[PDB]
Amino acid sequence: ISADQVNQIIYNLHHDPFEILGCHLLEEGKNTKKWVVRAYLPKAEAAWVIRPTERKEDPMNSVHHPNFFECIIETPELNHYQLKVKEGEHEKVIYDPYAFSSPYLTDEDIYLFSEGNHHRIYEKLGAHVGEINGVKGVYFAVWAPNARNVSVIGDFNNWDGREHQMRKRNYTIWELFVPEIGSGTVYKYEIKNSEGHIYEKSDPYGFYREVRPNTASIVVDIDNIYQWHDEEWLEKRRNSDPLKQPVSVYEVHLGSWLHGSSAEKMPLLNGEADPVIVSEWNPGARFLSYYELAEKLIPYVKDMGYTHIELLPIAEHPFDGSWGYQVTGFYSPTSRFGRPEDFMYFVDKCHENGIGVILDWVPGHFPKDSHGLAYFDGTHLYEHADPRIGEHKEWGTLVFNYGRHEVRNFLVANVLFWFDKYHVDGIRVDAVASMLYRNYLRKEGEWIANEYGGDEHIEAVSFIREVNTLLFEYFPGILSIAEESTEWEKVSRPVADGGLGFNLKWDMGWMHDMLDYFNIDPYFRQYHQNNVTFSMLYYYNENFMLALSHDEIVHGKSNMLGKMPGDEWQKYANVRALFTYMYTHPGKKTMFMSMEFGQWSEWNVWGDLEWHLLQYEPHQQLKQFFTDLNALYQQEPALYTHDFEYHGFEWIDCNDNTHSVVSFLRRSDDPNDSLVVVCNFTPQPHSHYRIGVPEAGYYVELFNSDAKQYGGSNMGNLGGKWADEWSFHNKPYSLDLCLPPLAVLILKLDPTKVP
Ligand SMILES: [Mg+2]
Ligand SMILES: [Mg+2]
Ligand SMILES: [Mg+2]
Ligand SMILES: [Mg+2]
Repeated sequence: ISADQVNQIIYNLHHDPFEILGCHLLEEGKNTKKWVVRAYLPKAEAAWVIRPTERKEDPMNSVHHPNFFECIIETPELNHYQLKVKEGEHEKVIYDPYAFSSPYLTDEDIYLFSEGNHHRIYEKLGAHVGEINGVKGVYFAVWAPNARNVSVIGDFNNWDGREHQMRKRNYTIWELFVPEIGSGTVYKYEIKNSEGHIYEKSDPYGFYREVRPNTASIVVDIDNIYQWHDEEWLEKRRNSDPLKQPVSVYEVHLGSWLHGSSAEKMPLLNGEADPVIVSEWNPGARFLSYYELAEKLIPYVKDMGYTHIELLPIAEHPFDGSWGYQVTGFYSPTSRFGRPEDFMYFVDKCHENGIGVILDWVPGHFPKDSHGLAYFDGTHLYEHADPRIGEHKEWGTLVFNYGRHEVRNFLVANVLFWFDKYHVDGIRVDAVASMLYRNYLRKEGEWIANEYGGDEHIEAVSFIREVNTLLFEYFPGILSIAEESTEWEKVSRPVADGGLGFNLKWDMGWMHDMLDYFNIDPYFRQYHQNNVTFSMLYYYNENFMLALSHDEIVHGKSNMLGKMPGDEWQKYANVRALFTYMYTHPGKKTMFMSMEFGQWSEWNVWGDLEWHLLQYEPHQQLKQFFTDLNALYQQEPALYTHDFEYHGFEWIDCNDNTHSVVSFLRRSDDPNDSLVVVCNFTPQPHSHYRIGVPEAGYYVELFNSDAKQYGGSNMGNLGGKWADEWSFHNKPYSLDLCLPPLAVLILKLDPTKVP
């Protein structure tokens, strides 16, 4: 580029910066092409072009001005890239602001979507504010290749589409530009199918939607509604390995954590809306907005000390009672809680408070509701036509055709969308087995094998691997979490190693072992010591997340206290011993709302949590217990640096079944950070109980779940214990401990104590 052209850009004299900024083809070779990417990045000292899908990164050079950058790259196609921009000591990674010069679908857009590889398809499908022929308006576009006709109906035309009939391009996608309408426009698509039947559909790629049970889509100027402040969070994320950090997740269903009064408006970020009543049977109650949740949930979580909030599915869904797991509006956060910019604010405020956001994401199926994806264009478009692979009959839902390019594209681009537009830090997928198996919940003779005679759903495995490959290339540093309940191998291993590419898997066998164990009267736990220890046998085959989820405190399973045997004191004590054990056992941590304060009743998705319980001491003490346990977890490296390495854990003794005692070490990089953990899973106290330790010195009683401030009896070692030179459990030194009833101790060597 010339200095004249550079200065035109710098001084805002250029007639159209898209002529020179962005990606431009320079020349075509035999087997490749030469491209330049240009950027004007005021205040940046350095930049790079990342091609994350090729695992390449190229520096940009300043050309004529220190803040004008060019990068020449040779490659056959340059469809997928990011700019890394350094401004002083800080780096950000963004999409190129000059990537798309028009709002309409190009030929290239259509080709990439036809192949399934358009990672930013949602910039062109759906509804977008833009300019065509010199006039501002909205561009609509929708994939409906077998439709006979499609029209845009909406507020702007009184729901009559005759003068807003769309144009079909390339026998596949319908489009329309509508001048002078903008964000807030309410619309649907009116489709006629090959039989001549006329019906109405929400926008598959819609960004916002009326409040259930109304289904119209709503136009959102998604890049001009919210100003983020989370660059430093995002930078630290990208540059960090979350597997080596503390990850303590507070699992939340947004609709049932806390309700407000329906006698007042729902406040929004600078605005308000009418209240959303929770149900016709509880009409005095309304949902809190994303804005109110940012003001209330976030400081709650921060004070409790969790590192992450995991949300049950927030994608648009028509029925409260599905919990979010039957989604019909994949590209929009539910309007129960307000607007897209209110959820953006929630995520930005989490990041400001150093809390990450993990979304449950639901790619496995979709319900049959007529407004949604089903039989979309008058054929089986999103779902597979064969019900043996296309329907989950026991659930009444439909299964995406994962092998179909444009369907795979809808879902792969949708995962990316949430990280792009909403800055989230991770996803979790429930019931991954529902995708992986062609015989899932199907009787003999009602499914068919794959092309090699097996039960593996090949197309779904390929889709899952593609999602995880892409997500980690575009957004290193995220969490991708699976629940898979059939012992499918290598769930949380890289794709290149034959994995599914997740980085964490819920340890469902651990959850079953623990909750079954603690439900046993303590005298009988001696017959089930194996429940305590078994999950370490297979532990190193995956990277495990220890999750006690919403699914475990519904349907007659009781909340945590109600699972435990004994009198009220003992029920509490069992809860503290389980969770102390959970937080010291190798693996990351997840627990669900209400567990932290000892709610007695099961989770009820139709009301809010029983917050009045926190007026009472035993609930306050249990909440303090979790506040202190989360603090300890973040403070002690040996509870999180080596979760997934043999070094991080070793049993000391786990043979004393008769007294349901077990003990173990956790380690980190510094040997002085090693912790001794001792568990007593009966109410029998022990005045003298010997445990082997690896070094001489004073072992501070760093944590004791029987402390009085947690509701315990206050038994323990009065600060700590000097080790004896008395060999025990195959170690040279040993502690003669007092073991409190139904309690866990954590001890730590203080190599500076005065003898
Ligand atoms: Mg009509
Ligand atoms: Mg399940
Ligand atoms: Mg058993
Ligand atoms: Mg209530």
